[PDB]
Amino acid sequence: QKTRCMWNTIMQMLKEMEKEVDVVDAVVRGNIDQYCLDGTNATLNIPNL
Amino acid sequence: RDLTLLQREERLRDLIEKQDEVLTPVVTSKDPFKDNYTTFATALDSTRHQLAIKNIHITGNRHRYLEELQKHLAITKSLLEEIMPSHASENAESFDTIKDLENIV
Amino acid sequence: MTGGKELGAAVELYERLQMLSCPCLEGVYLTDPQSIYELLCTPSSHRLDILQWLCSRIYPPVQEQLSSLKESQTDTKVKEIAKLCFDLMLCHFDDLDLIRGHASPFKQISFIGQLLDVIQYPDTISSNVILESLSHSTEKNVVTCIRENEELLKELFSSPHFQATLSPECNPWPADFKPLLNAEESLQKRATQSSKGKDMSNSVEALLEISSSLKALKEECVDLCSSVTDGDKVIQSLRLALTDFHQLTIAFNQIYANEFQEHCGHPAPHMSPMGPFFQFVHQSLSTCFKELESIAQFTETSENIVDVVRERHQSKSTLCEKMKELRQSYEA
Amino acid sequence: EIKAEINQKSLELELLRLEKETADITHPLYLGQKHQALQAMNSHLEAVLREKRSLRQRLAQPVCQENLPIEASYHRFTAELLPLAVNFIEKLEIYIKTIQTIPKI
Repeated sequence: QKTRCMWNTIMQMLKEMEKEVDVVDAVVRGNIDQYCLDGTNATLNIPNL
Repeated sequence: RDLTLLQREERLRDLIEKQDEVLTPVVTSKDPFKDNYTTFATALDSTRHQLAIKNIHITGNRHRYLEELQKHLAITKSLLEEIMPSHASENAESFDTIKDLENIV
Repeated sequence: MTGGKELGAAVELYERLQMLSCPCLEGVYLTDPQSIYELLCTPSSHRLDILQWLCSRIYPPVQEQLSSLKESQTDTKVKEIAKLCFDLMLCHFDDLDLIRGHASPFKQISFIGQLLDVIQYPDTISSNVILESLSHSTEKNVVTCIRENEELLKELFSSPHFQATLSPECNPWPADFKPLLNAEESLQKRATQSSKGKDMSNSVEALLEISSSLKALKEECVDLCSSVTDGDKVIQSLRLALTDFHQLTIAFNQIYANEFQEHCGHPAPHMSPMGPFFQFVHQSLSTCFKELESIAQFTETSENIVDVVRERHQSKSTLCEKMKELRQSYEA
Repeated sequence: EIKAEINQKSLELELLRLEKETADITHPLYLGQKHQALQAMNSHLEAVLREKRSLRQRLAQPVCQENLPIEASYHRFTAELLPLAVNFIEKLEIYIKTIQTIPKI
């Protein structure tokens, strides 16, 4: 029951941290700055109407 | 029976003690790692709550620019509310079923 | 229980009645042990006239005597059959109710077996010797049997074994079993206290319950019945992964306190409610974009199809012309 | 001889009851799942302990007043709405002809 309790204490931590993991991992493998509000190519042609 | 059951609880205790030695160190390291790591995670995520910008014209404080852009997106959503029919999705989904009908014909 | 041995022995006597060619079974094709048992064990004429045929097979001079006795003289047939079976050392002369069929079935079975035994089997069918004059056969057969019996008795009685057969004793048991076999007044109490026909039943009953329980536990424990033979490598890899997790956890706490915690003290950026508005305005403008693209496509495609089918009708002769020219050739 | 089959089946039922209860701490399936969870966390932390140089160089950048304060989930829709608005303003004289052909349908 002690070995079960220690396993549950650890395996519950890995599910407590389940958001914090891919939130830190998001900077280790990089879904950041991907989308940029870039006006440089926005050469809008306003129609006659 | 009894000599086979004893040999099963023998190996059960051997398989337990070989884990208990290694679980105990990990458990004594648990929450003082967790709470440092969660403090690090929320602080690190604050560095990504920050959209990049290139060659947009912006006037003064970034909240004051969002305040005026909000007053005009408060007309664009309100105009999609003046423009979207109850079947806009069914129409927008038919797009390529029409072209496959034409391709078959 | 009990009567299952009387049912089985009725089939033995009935198959032997067929082998010995009983005419009182001609067309009487029973295949049920209960009906076979009742044919041999119940009070019937069918059974009494079988007993008369068995008596006629063993002692033919009774066949004239019992055929002189009518249906209305059946309780006289019963007494001459009992009187014959007494002279033959099979029953008492007043054992009339064994002959009728009111005796216990094991007595009827044991009596019919002791009739069928004496009716020697037809093994060498000596076709002619069936009806040549019995009055010049019987005395020869008596003298030949007296001779066989004198030879057999004189050569049985010449054997040194001839008092041991008449007074038999046996002991397979060696010395290392005789302490048990002398313990009669203690161990024979157990051997008389067993309830046998009960004990046998409750033994199979418990074996079925424990077999059902063991089956159900194996139909639950299916994942544990999977042959994952590499258990020590899983335990070794698990122990390594715990040891490396503790090292990586300690390394993280050291690196946090020396390289992150100095910077983790920053206040977060105050958010704007604009995120959901950028999403809604993007998504509904994208649906409105696709809707009007699809209505344009629907009009273009609908008019294209209305031109393509027109050219298939009107371009040339046309398909619609040449197919009717071809058709009218085979209609002609 | 029936006793031999009873008692031998009882011993197998007892051994399988013991394995069934101990399974989370003895059986290689659940020990394998516990191993996979640790090995996944180790294959994250070994990469955090490498990329600590990048992680520190992002935490060392104070909240950027040249960026837009917006949650990362909304960054795509915020950036693409400029191209989408331009394309919709340019398609405007086409869409008005589509709405004038809705009466054909």
